[PDB]
Amino acid sequence: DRPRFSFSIAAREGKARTGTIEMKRGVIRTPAFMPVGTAAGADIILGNTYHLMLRPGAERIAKLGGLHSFMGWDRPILTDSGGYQVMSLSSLTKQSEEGVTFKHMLSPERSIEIQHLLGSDIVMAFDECTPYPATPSRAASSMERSMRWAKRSRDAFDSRKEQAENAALFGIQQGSVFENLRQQSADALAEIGFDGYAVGGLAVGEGQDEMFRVLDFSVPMLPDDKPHYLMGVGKPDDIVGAVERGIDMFDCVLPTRSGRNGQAFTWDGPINIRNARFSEDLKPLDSECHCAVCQKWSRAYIHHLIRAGEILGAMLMTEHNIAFYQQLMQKIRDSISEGRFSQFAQDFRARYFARN
Amino acid sequence: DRPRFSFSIAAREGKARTGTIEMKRGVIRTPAFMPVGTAAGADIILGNTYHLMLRPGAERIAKLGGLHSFMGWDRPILTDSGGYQVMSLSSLTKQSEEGVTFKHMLSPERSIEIQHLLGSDIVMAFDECTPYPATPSRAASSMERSMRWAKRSRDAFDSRKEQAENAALFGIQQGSVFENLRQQSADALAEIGFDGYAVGGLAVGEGQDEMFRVLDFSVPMLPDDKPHYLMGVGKPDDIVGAVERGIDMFDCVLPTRSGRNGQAFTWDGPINIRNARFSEDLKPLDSECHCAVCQKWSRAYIHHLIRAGEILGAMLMTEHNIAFYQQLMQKIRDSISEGRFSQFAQDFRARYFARN
Ligand SMILES: CNc1nc2c(CCNCC3CCCCC3)c3nc(N)[nH]c(=O)c3cc2[nH]1
Ligand SMILES: CNc1nc2c(CCNCC3CCCCC3)c3nc(N)[nH]c(=O)c3cc2[nH]1
Ligand SMILES: [Cl-]
Ligand SMILES: [Cl-]
Ligand SMILES: [Zn+2]
Ligand SMILES: [Zn+2]
Repeated sequence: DRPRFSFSIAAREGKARTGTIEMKRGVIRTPAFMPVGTAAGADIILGNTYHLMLRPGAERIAKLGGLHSFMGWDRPILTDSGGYQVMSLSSLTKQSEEGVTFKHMLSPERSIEIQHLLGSDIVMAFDECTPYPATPSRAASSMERSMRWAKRSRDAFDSRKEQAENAALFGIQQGSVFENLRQQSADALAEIGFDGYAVGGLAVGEGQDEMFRVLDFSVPMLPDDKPHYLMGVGKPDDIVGAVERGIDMFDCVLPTRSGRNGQAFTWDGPINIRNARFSEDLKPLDSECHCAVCQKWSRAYIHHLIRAGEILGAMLMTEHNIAFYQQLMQKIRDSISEGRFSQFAQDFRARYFARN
Repeated sequence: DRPRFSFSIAAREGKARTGTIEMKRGVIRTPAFMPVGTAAGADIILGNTYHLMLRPGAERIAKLGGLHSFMGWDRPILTDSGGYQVMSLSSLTKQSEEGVTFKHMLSPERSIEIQHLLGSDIVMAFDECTPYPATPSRAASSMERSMRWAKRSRDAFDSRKEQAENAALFGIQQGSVFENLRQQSADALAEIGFDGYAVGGLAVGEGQDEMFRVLDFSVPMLPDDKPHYLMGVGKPDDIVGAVERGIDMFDCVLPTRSGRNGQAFTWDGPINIRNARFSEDLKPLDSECHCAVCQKWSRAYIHHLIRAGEILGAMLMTEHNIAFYQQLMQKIRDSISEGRFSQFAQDFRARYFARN
């Protein structure tokens, strides 16, 4: 019988690690890419707390048996805490020390309760994703509030027996791009104690060079023996560089969003399949990809379907993109385990950026 | 080695028949539902001559290896002759005895050549689908032109060795709702000689009662020993009643169109899955359906996906609808073979129209 939560590192190369998270509903191989569940293999998928709390509502999801039953997925599910999406998507918001009001209220306690009603396995603390750019004062005030909310999240989670005994709780580091604030945030989170630690507040417009610079000093501040989750990242090259900096877990809408917008990921970089240059291209989307789409259909046919407005085209693109992301993660895990990840990262970038 | 074309009737009940068409690329069980190939099991799929001749063009499809290679489908493909869709979809049309000009030209010879370049297995004669309603004079003139075009189609097909030796050609009966014109058309087509015979000019706004009345006298005019194809039909109850009147083959965009618009077919009638009454319905789309969607997901989840704008929702609906149509055809074939089709049709209508 698997434990509630146990992270084991099987191999390391530089700052990169590969290993497993064991939870009651399954094993998660790391570094992991965690796709959105409504996309269409992955070891864990993401639910959408913000959407679900509005439609059909968390109480209704619980009445229907929880998100595992609802979605037909019996393996682990991660949910975000909802505030990032409230601040990005809601029409109007009112923030206070209690939480955020929007047009519904979200507080640390209500976020944890919603995630309990959804039945997710990995629960995120309720935080504030500081906008970018931020002044040091504003980043500090925001981070300090997030740390108070992290403690409230911890307490709310621990009060719900079924959740405390069967799920896991991750804290989210904030502090914008400021090393001293990232350190204070890491210290506060470690004092509270979490099952895993996310790097929040990145992929918010700062660009890859700055994101990597912040990761360079921020990831080592987190406990080494627990998973490190970079929220909202990212493109394939973002993922590779983040793994080189000690990240174990990723989520991003990009493979699914790109698939619905004509973009396919390949080892030679992204391609826009709608472009006329693919109308007679008999090669698969990627000539090394092992996915079911690339085993059967050509770029020319997928181009044709997309240009015709056929939903099948976008679904084939999405299936390929999700599978490409999983193959990327598998190659990352294998190369770290074999001590050739540095070489893999160099080879990957040389080919991905050549765009051949 | 299968023949170019051989239709065998295994069992009959009233006017209904069940049997098989053998062709080089496979066996087609009849009565057959023939879905569009770009939809997502069927024994034959439809290509889209009208679309393909415009994008990417028939010559380009041939350069890519033909429609079987292009679509990844090695079994039989039927193509229509393109004029029905030209008259329904084209912005402007100019008709003459030579053919139709539109904004490209289509004639019997060019239609057959396009279908040859696409590589389809069942080729339709190039006809004129008479608008409804039509006066007797207009229906007669139109039918007479279609019969001259049927002879030109026959000759063009016979001139192309690869096509004549490996594909089959169906003639299309016209004559609107007029028994004498339907008879003249059947006589003309039988004198030319075709591998199968379609009933054209129906499902054009006349409604089911009138369509069935025309089928009552029109199907017996066709050769009994060859397949009978009702073009563009239809809803499940249309199909059942048409089989009761001697039809062997059907095509319709309805299962695919309905799937992209929130409508699912069930043995209790169609349902609009977007309706709020399905938001908490844990039953599958249909509680007897054996499709992969109904084995795994609830109405509530599919409702959720569709309402969220997720492409996955429409694809699950389409997969279910296509599978439902195939299960309908299987039940039809089994019931005719077992001598219980009359009872099946009665039971089907009682439950389908009760809408429970
Ligand atoms: C895209 N950039 C980005 N995303 C961040 C996210 C959200 C991660 N993705 C969530 C999924 C989105 C699709 C639906 C399901 C949930 C962040 N979330 C939190 N709580 N805090 C961040 O600082 C935080 C920071 C993030 N940066
Ligand atoms: C919907 N009603 C209807 N359709 C008819 C059709 C078209 C059948 N469906 C073709 C497919 C449509 C989707 C794309 C692939 C081809 C008819 N075609 C011809 N040639 N003649 C008819 O009298 C004729 C009559 C028809 N009546
Ligand atoms: Cl969320
Ligand atoms: Cl057509
Ligand atoms: Zn692929
Ligand atoms: Zn089904």
